Amino acid sequence: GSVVIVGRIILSSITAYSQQTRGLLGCIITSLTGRDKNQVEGEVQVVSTATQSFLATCVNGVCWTVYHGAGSKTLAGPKGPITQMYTNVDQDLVGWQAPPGARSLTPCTCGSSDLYLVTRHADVIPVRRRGDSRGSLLSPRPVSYLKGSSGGPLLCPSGHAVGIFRAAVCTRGVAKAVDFVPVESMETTMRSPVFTDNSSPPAVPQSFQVAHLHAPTGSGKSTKVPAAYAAQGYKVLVLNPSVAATLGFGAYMSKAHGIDPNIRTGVRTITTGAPVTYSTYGKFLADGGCSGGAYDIIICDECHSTDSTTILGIGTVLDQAETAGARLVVLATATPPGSVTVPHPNIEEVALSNTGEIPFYGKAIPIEAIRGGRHLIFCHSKKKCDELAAKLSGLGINAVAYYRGLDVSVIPTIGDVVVVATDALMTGYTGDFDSVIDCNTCVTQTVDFSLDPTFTIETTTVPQDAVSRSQRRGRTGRGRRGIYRFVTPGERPSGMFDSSVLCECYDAGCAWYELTPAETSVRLRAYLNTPGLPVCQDHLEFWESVFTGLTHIDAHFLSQTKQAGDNFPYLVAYQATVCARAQAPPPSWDQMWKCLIRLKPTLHGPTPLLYRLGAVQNEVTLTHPITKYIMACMSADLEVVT
Amino acid sequence: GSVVIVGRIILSGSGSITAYSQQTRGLLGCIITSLTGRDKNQVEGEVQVVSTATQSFLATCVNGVCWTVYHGAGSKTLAGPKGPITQMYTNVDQDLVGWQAPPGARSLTPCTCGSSDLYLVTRHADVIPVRRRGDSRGSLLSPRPVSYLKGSSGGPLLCPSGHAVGIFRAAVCTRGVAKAVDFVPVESMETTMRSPVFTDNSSPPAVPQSFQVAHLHAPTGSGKSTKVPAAYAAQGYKVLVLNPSVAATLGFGAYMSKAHGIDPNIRTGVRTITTGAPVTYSTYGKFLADGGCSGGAYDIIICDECHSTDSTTILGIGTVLDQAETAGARLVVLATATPPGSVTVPHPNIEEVALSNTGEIPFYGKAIPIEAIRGGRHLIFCHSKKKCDELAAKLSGLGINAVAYYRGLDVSVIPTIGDVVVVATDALMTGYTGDFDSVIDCNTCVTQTVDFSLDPTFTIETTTVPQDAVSRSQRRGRTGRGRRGIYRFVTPGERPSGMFDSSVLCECYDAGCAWYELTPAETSVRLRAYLNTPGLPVCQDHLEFWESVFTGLTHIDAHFLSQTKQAGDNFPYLVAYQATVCARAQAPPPSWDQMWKCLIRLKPTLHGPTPLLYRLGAVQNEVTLTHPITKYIMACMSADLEVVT
Ligand SMILES: CC[C@@H]([NH2+][C@@H](C)CC(=O)NCC[NH3+])c1ccc(Cl)c(Oc2ccccc2)c1F
Ligand SMILES: CC[C@@H]([NH2+][C@@H](C)CC(=O)NCC[NH3+])c1ccc(Cl)c(Oc2ccccc2)c1F
Repeated sequence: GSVVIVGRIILSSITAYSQQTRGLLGCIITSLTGRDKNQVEGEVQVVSTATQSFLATCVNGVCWTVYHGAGSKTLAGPKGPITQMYTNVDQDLVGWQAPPGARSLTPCTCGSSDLYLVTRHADVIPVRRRGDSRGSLLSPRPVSYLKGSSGGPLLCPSGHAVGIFRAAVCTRGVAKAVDFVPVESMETTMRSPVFTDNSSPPAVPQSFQVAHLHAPTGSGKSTKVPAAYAAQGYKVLVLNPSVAATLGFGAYMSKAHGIDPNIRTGVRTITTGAPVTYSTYGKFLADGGCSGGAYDIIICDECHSTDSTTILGIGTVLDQAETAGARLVVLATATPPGSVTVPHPNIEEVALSNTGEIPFYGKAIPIEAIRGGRHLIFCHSKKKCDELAAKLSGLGINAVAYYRGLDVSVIPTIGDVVVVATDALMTGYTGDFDSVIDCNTCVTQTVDFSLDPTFTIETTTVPQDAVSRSQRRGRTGRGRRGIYRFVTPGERPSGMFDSSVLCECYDAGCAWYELTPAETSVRLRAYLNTPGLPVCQDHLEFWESVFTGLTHIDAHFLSQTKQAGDNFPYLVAYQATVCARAQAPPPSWDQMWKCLIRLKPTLHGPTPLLYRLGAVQNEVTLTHPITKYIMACMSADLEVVT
Repeated sequence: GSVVIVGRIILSGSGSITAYSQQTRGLLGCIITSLTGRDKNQVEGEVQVVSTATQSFLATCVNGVCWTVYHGAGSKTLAGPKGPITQMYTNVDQDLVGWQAPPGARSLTPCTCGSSDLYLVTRHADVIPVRRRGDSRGSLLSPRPVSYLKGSSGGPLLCPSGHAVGIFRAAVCTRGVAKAVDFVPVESMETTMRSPVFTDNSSPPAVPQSFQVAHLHAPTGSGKSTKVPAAYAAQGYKVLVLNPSVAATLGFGAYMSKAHGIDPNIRTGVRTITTGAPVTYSTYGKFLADGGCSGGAYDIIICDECHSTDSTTILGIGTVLDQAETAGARLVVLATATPPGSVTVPHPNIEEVALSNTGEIPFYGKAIPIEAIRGGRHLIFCHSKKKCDELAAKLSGLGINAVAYYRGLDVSVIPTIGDVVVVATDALMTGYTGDFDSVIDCNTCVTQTVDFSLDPTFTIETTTVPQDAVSRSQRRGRTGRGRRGIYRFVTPGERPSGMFDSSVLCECYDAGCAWYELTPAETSVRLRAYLNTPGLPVCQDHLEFWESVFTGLTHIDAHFLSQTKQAGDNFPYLVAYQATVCARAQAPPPSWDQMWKCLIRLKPTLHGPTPLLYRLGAVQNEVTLTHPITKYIMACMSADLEVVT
């Protein structure tokens, strides 16, 4: 679907009123055709996707809005879908060429500090500017008041535009200030390349640089280019999110480039003396980051990956590499932020229909599509993998489930098979398939600052984004002609990640890498300070403050949550430690709390609840000092998108 | 709009009960089908996935009827092969509606085992074990977060043989965790099917020999509050007529003394009169203030506008129903033009016209042209006091006599008489009795809703929402009275009538404590009688919860409470009680919103965090949760709470 104009905010000796020009049906049809002929009028449009409504503001002949609302979508237009003229993920800013009829606001120059924000309800909220991109509300408002107003203008008294509203800054759910994208970031954006060539690995600079490398897998970004640098005499570390991929580089590089490299993973180390080393991010973090003077070049492969181990790992590289004598960090990926999936010449993509014997996410798979050959079906959950593999086995189709916690030997590697997998596949197993059948959904964790009493870390199912679709689809088509079958053409915006992943970084710092909360922050700051990598909200101080108060964890409980391999081992074992020491029960008896089972006979009363990591079945008390500490941390300024 | 079938859940016909879903329609297909009401797709399966524009849920075919919940479907039609299918059954009381199953659908059939091992089928085609605990209740073997069950109301509960025991309607939650399920029992369905599809309530009942409650569903103008009390009194009975509105109460009395001969007793705050006549007109408020039913005083009590869901009406009606028999009454009449499940139908005297984007006056994303309102007398419903002042101002700039009216302002600012454009909230309807040349309707209203947010306790939120069939009918009713009338509207959307939020129950306890010297237990008796009475508006049974909350709110500061009562805002007791806890701790209120104005004079002595009891608005100050009352209300949140799914 295209983004679709559904109304406009008409400005005036500053007043505002709204007009709605389209209902739900109009909006849906136009989104799908991308053809919109209605008259366009005004500086501020009210726009909508199928999932969301927000604002867009025309400036210098460009219709600007927020990346978090529009992603990389086309805008419905009179001559059809209008491709974005500008996509600046780093600034949460996108732009379309304004169609005829749209009027622009002119940049505010005088440089006033009394500002006015125009909401989707056509209120005019006075704001006092502070920095380049922040303004304090004269009258604090509940945050819900600003939702749907992303993209709306911040105006000076003359009525010229300072920027566009992008996010509220909250204290316990009350918007005290607002974050905006200034008009100078728009101008900068208007002068950036039509297409920057990033497909060429850079030459080694005289002094430290950070370079991007955008190219497909099979391009040789992780094999050909390290070899080339090695031939020139450089030492080079290659970092990858997958244990299986990393191990795979050793036999491949020996055979293909006559280099038997150093290989480093949690489960296996090989030191050959070679000038090229492949390592996982996790093992790099375990080894303590950059070895003094060891490498000239660090290639951060699959740098689009937004698991916490990758984020902290790259952040560590960016904080440590220059000081460690390296000359060149390369952030390499085939799918950078803002990317969209395009047709692949070697992959035929066919939508599932309802015809077929095997039900699948509301559609159907014909048995003939999978009866023989080697096929991969991506499901969002363990449980769905188990049920579908059972169904297929019951029909006598050779089928196996793969997900985190299973050994990869469940395979086979050769012969007919239907592999029914989660995304754990993309790191546990390197092979390709004759076809991929994709549910087009995934599980992700999201933080909710729920104040009940503190925060909640929630597991949710969401539509895949352009990175998930392209990486799932890419398990077919490499050196064979492939087929990609799908439930829905949907595709969320690529390149953004949740604050709960930042929380996981501090968790893993504490649990695995002996990092103090403050050292994790330094490394993440270096990542946050780096354009062209995936984007998140700036919640470093908030999470640092939470983990800073979590002292004297019980070593034993921690070792058990680590061994068990589930998410947030530090927060889980830290809750367990509070419970055990207060002689009180855990929030429930789900397997998350199993390190406490031996104490079940003696644990009683309400749970000293710190935070919510699942269902809370027991009664809760709020009297524990740590709970009070974590509640005070909730008063921190928090960016939240509107 | 029609309900639309967008998928189905297929159940295994052998072995252990399993299921899978099939999606049959996209979003675009769903909206088009809901607009036309014409659904070509053949149906299959017994469990359908259904959707309106605002939500998705399930319906289960049992015995040739496709059943679902009223909280999901309201009174809507079902998109069908030959056009919209009207509901055969609309059982608001049971949260059960039914449409005749169209060709294609199979039906499940009721169980015969009587087994207590049940299986709930969800919209994601999970099959969840449940242990039957009573007629309409089952316990989950594995408690689940409540969000897991949302969108699954209308789903079947199955016995092990795959037959139907009932349909799922609500989760019973404990602090956000579903532990049990509430369902409509299959025997309720069977009874319904063996009973009349149409029942007569169009005429006032004969006075029975012994106590009865009867419904009177009759249009306005049929003289529910004039003709029918008069007719009964003409037979020699004593009649009490209760109405929410002072203005209507006084208007009816005056009308009777002029047109029906009799000078009746009048009972209101502003005007009370004892003539000794056998007809008495009173507000529900004055009735409660007098202490309810005065023994042996009336033979018949007409509870008029009994569709109203303000808390005074509910508490008043509950009182009459708890007390009338004992006080010696023969008949209670529950009278309304718009009973629950009713729908707005066309009216001959009133021409209805969509508002467009053409016109000089912006209005709720559309426009009013000055042509439409420059001559004559018109009424424009706005949702908020704020927008009434900004439209009246924007209208009076263009040489238009525009008077805004809302709660707080006084009637008699409304020209009688002259050319005029009253711009008003729904306060207009309890305040003023006059009609207009036209009505322009924003089709939205402001309501209160409770969220069991546990942050730390509950939140009462003020939200703007689309109007219901009652609000539409009543706003439109201010024109076309015995003459030509025009009704202009921003939107044709009309949400389901006759339901009310748990926040109103809260408000009943608040009002009992604030105004009528009722203990929470006493209020519970009156509300129970209301909840036990079919055909009246419906709500969730949160009575033990709310009674438990107010039971701990003891020793309120009387001065604060007298100030919040006189100020006239909602929840005077909960506001004054938070204010009380604040002052006694010398702590500030949660914010300096007008809500907390009774504390402004103390501003210079109040310091530290607010001992927060609950959320009634934005909380700007730091908070502490150590107050014993906060701890008490937190304990109360452990109550078993029905929440719909
Ligand atoms: C404009 C601010 C920016 N966040 C900064 C912390 C920079 C950053 O993301 N650094 C990471 C390294 N490249 C930002 C940019 C884009 C978006 Cl979409 C932002 O908002 C969200 C919102 C929700 C989830 C993720 C990002 C954003 F804050
Ligand atoms: C089936 C339960 C029923 N509630 C009972 C307390 C009966 C009742 O409402 N009595 C009031 C006087 N007649 C019930 C019926 C219909 C609906 Cl829609 C129910 O659920 C809601 C949900 C949200 C808001 C209002 C009603 C409901 F519980």
